[PDB]
Amino acid sequence: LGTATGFDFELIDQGGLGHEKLTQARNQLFGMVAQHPDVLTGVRPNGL
Amino acid sequence: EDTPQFKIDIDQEKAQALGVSISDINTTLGAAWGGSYVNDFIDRGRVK
Repeated sequence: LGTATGFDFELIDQGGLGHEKLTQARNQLFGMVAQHPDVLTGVRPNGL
Repeated sequence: EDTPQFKIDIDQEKAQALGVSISDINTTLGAAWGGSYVNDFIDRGRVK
């Protein structure tokens, strides 16, 4: 098995928006989770 | 049930005498009348 700690979240692209739109949405989500330090900690990408 | 069919006879000797390759003839016939699948392309991120 892997680390088996935390959660594994996938941000799928269900409308054919492309890579740039998907990355922008991921950045937006990161901006959102930064406002809840008391519930979510250490939220980071798993890619390059 | 059986249906009428169109038979096109290609004279290889005449084609050679006119300097026309058999591959060109067959490709032209098949592509024009039967449709030829060349390769893929990316449509909204999907291979088609």
